[PDB]
Amino acid sequence: MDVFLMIRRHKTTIFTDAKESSTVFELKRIVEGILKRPPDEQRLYKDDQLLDDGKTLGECGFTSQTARPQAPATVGLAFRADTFEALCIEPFSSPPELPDVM
Amino acid sequence: LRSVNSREPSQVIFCNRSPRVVLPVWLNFDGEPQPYPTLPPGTGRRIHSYRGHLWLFRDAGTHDGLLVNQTELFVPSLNPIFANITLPVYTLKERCLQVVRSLVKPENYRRLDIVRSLYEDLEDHPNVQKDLERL
Amino acid sequence: MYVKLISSDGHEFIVKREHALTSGTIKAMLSTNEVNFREIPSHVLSKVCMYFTYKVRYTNSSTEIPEFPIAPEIALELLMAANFLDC
Repeated sequence: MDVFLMIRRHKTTIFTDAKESSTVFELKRIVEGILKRPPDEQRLYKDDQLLDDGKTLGECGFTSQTARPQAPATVGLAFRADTFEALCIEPFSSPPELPDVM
Repeated sequence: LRSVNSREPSQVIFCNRSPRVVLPVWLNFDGEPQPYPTLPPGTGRRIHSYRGHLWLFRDAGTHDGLLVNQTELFVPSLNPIFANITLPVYTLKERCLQVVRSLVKPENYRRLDIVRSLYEDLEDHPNVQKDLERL
Repeated sequence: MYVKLISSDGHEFIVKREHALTSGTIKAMLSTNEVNFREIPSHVLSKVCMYFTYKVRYTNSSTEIPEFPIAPEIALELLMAANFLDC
């Protein structure tokens, strides 16, 4: 079963997919291939909750029903540089006022 | 592009796999579109038709095009035959037009702040007569 | 394998190359596997990327396809982006 994700840190957002059965660590390996940073220098969060390497995305509640392709689930990403930064995700820009018409 | 007059009965089920109110459309023997009563999104209906007759299906409120067994036209064959009415994967442009069309009245299309081209694109509503010409 | 689409406000969206090539326009911009969109903001480009994942999954699948959601506040700018990127 595919789960569809946005891995987000700062102004970075990775769109990828994975299996419910794959693990947080395996998700970190995917982050490694893209941002070129090792797993031990990554922390992954579901909201403010720190995710453990051995747990499957399904157990962390990334499921086919909530991580859909048109509506992906957010996974927070935090790096360490010998200390880990706090988890920070910069929000997307805000839409303009809805025009008188709509 | 019209219904064959086989007079060979064929029973069909209109399965609406879509969030839209579906308007089924029968193309009579002269090629003219015949509107039938509408199907609410998750609902069903058993229909009496005939082999070789021609059917297409549209959003009953906006005439947006829908699929039936992954094509545009459905022809009852020898027997009931299942007609699965789905959403297509619309282009992002066309789906954006649907959302904009549903939000502003056609008088005021010209008051929004977008390109020249888009106003002609917003004005060209999906049209059963137009879609038929495509031959 | 991946490319970077950068919004007008500096958000970096990273998607698979195959997804990005569904736009002819992006294929043209890519021939750094990066593309800078000086007129498409973050709340539009993220929706664009969601559409890639949605188009690739539901093209050729017959499993029942869901509505692609577009919030009213986003429709005008998403329309302008979709029109410019031909998608």
